[PDB]
Amino acid sequence: PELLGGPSVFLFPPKPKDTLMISRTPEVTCVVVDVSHEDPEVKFNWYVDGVEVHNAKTKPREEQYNSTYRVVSVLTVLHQDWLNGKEYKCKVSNKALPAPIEKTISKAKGQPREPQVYTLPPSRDELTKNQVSLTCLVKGFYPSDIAVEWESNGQPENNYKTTPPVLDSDGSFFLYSKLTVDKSRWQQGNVFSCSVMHEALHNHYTQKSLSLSP
Amino acid sequence: APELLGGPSVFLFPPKPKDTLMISRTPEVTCVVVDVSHEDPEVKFNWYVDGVEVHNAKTKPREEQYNSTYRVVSVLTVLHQDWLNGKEYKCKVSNKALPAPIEKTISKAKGQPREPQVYTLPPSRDELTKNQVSLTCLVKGFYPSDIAVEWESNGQPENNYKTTPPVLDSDGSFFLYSKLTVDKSRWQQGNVFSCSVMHEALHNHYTQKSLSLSP
Amino acid sequence: APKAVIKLQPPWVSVFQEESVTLHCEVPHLPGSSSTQWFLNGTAIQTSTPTYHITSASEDDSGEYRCQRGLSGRSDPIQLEVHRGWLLLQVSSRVLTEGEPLALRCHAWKDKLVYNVLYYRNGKAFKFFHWNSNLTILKTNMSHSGTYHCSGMGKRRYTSAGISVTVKELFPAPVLTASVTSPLLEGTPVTLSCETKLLLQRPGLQLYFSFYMGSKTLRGRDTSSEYQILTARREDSGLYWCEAATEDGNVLKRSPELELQV
Ligand SMILES: *[C@@H]1O[C@H](CO[C@@H]2O[C@@H](C)[C@@H](O)[C@@H](O)[C@@H]2O)[C@@H](O[C@@H]2O[C@H](CO)[C@@H](O[C@@H]3O[C@H](CO[C@H]4O[C@H](CO)[C@@H](O)[C@H](O)[C@@H]4O[C@@H]4O[C@H](CO)[C@@H](O[C@@H]5O[C@H](CO)[C@H](O)[C@H](O)[C@H]5O)[C@H](O)[C@H]4NC(C)=O)[C@@H](O)[C@H](O[C@H]4O[C@H](CO)[C@@H](O)[C@H](O)[C@@H]4O[C@@H]4O[C@H](CO)[C@@H](O)[C@H](O)[C@H]4NC(C)=O)[C@@H]3O)[C@H](O)[C@H]2NC(C)=O)[C@H](O)[C@H]1NC(C)=O
Ligand SMILES: *[C@@H]1O[C@H](CO[C@@H]2O[C@@H](C)[C@@H](O)[C@@H](O)[C@@H]2O)[C@@H](O[C@@H]2O[C@H](CO)[C@@H](O[C@@H]3O[C@H](CO[C@H]4O[C@H](CO)[C@@H](O)[C@H](O)[C@@H]4O[C@@H]4O[C@H](CO)[C@@H](O[C@@H]5O[C@H](CO)[C@H](O)[C@H](O)[C@H]5O)[C@H](O)[C@H]4NC(C)=O)[C@@H](O)[C@H](O[C@H]4O[C@H](CO)[C@@H](O)[C@H](O)[C@@H]4O[C@@H]4O[C@H](CO)[C@@H](O)[C@H](O)[C@H]4NC(C)=O)[C@@H]3O)[C@H](O)[C@H]2NC(C)=O)[C@H](O)[C@H]1NC(C)=O
Ligand SMILES: [Mg+2]
Repeated sequence: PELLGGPSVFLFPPKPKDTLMISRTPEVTCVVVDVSHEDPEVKFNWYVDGVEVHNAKTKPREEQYNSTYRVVSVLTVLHQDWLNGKEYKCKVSNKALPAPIEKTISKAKGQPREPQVYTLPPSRDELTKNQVSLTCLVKGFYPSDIAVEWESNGQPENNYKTTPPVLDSDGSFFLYSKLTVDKSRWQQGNVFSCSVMHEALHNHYTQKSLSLSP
Repeated sequence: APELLGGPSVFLFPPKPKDTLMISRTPEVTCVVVDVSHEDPEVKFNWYVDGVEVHNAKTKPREEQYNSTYRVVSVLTVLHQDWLNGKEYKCKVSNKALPAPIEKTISKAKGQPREPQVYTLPPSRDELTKNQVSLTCLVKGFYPSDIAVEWESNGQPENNYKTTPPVLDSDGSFFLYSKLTVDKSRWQQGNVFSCSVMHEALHNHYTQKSLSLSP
Repeated sequence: APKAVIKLQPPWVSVFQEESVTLHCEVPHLPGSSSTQWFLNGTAIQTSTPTYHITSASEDDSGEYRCQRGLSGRSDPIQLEVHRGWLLLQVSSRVLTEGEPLALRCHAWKDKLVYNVLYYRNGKAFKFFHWNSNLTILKTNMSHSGTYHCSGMGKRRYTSAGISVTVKELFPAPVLTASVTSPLLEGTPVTLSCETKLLLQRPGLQLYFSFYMGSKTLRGRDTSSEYQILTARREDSGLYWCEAATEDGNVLKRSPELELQV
């Protein structure tokens, strides 16, 4: 039983923002690593809910730094197909494999839940410092695929971090996004907006604003 | 029919952050050996603190796992300041299925410690229409990421909370948020809640910030 | 009398504890009914047969072996290391001269199985095998010098320790001279040279030179080092290239194109 050996396959979902904006192009990406020079030919078969499709684009072999080849096949997906839970299967055939390798991916199952989005001004204790933290609390959403952005006056904010989604006790997820801004910009009354994109929101987004006001 | 190369593997774990920061608690280093065969189950540990050998270790009894292997564990109590000063702890494992003894070492995360800034944030006005309500503790600016955050009220631990993992910030320090969920009746009745943070860069390794309905 | 020569069977200079290896003391004078002197790190070994067999290697077997038979000179040392580990990178020699083949093996403790093997030189994996396989480099050169190790997948991914291999250069790039003057009055005696010399003490080794024009020949592989057209008409003008190589051709090197103007 020396079946052991040969390439490996990793199948990756689309970016959450790409499934939610009809503008953007969501893709599932099938990556084959540990392809040898002796057996370099890789064949991809793609199936959507069991029925084969033929519109995937395969990039050419790329020699990695460990002297193995890496081959990638990118399948463009329909927004609604992914969001409706259709399964995406990648089947990889190569002479060094005793049988093709099959990987299947899909959206997480379960009834979607709308996030609640709450913006929180900086703590008064933080106003003594040169930069303040603007906080966007996003809770109660399912599945955990989500995208959060900050903007002000039609331009993106250059300085925010967002925690990973964290499982809450009710089965839903929550996260926080911390926008950092100069104290002067906050005290001068600029408006800052938290934009949250999630499939369970109307038009796949909501946004809440935050500005200094006494 | 030759078999695959391999034998036991060793994983070596650091103490809990709270245990190393509180002198009243006992921090420990844990040496876990997995994939111990049934044919050769005898495992021998040797511990070394900054090179010097120590003998105060304790090895728990074996426990079979569902994959029909054993998992022996060896626990070594460590001195608080020895760990905080950056001394390295080495576990040495011996077994007949090994070509030579396996050695693993751990130590405190290296890097200039940075003091955490702790801020409590009341519930958003728009959440005050819900039955439950979110109290938020922002901890930012700390290094290393080893930290402990808890909530309490009226001397009693509030445990209906979740804390995000540490997140690397754009200045090389870490931050996180902790979210405590309480009934809106408790919040509007004026009860005070407190976020307690323990970190090696804080004075006395401890700080706390409180939160309550201001007017 | 020439020197004895030690040969390892298998040829690997590093083995595992409890593994077996046989040392062969070869003398070109083939003797009969004559003893063999074996030395481990200068100390004489209590074995006098023409081969010396280690049945189950241990740390005490590591060191320099030398041997001597009859009226031969004592052999150059072979260094045998005995190791413990999951994987051992075995090499056929630790030092080589350009052109001499190098053999490599990624040896698993107790001949267990690994797959998806990588061979590394100086931290970088240069060769990948789905099934564990030896690797031979026939035309070695200086760039094959470095630290070699390997890794493979068993129950887990295991990695061998490093071992150093040096491939010594034999002669540098045979640069081509310019006799005096360029440009020149045609009717002037030529003299052209090929600038390369040996770096190792090879007693009777002879290098063979050959001078080029563009691509077509002038003088083939000859033991003399200088091309000399009687006195130059600049038909012999323009591209000039030299090539120096061993008699077997397994080491050959280039040179910059000579500005020639007669
Ligand atoms: C030889 O080299 C190759 C090449 O590697 C590179 O070069 C070498 C020399 C080194 O320098 C190396 O460091 C370099 O990376 C080696 O190839 C690697 O092989 C390993 C396995 O041996 C692979 O490891 C898996 O990685 C997965 C995550 O990969 C992503 O993240 C890493 C960094 O974190 C990146 O480096 C990867 O490239 C992947 O990055 C993702 O790529 C996607 C596709 O492009 C991106 O998505 C797309 O993005 C575009 C935008 O451009 C569009 O948006 C598209 O729409 C979108 O689809 C994506 O953004 C990007 N992410 C990031 C963060 O960048 C791991 O997931 C995986 O772990 C799983 O499997 C393990 C089993 O091996 C298991 O141990 C894990 O637990 C985990 O198992 C999963 O567990 C979950 C539960 O949590 C289960 O639910 C799952 O079922 C289960 N899955 C499986 C399959 O079991 C692996 O760790 C590595 O990815 C690969 N690198 C590359 C570059 O391909 C090779 O190994 C070397 N060979 C030898 C012999 O040494
Ligand atoms: C056969 O079965 C056994 C049993 O497995 C278990 O049993 C059955 C039921 C199975 O169903 C199985 O699923 C179960 O898990 C298998 O044994 C397992 O083997 C795997 C490896 O094959 C081990 O995987 C490593 O895990 C490390 C972390 O594990 C912790 O977290 C998981 C859950 O997240 C737990 O399950 C573990 O038990 C560990 O949990 C820790 O437990 C400690 C207890 O001793 C706690 O410490 C002590 O706690 C006490 C209180 O009890 C006190 O507080 C003490 O003071 C304190 O010291 C500790 O708090 C607790 N933590 C948590 C979070 O719960 C991983 O770190 C490791 O990954 C490293 O290595 C990988 C490859 O080796 C590599 O890919 C990774 O990248 C990573 O590498 C590290 O990367 C980091 C960066 O992220 C670097 O900084 C590091 O330097 C780098 N290091 C290294 C060495 O590379 C592994 O994934 C698994 O833990 C183990 N399980 C158990 C229970 O022991 C066995 O594998 C099976 N065999 C086969 C063939 O399948
Ligand atoms: Mg809740």
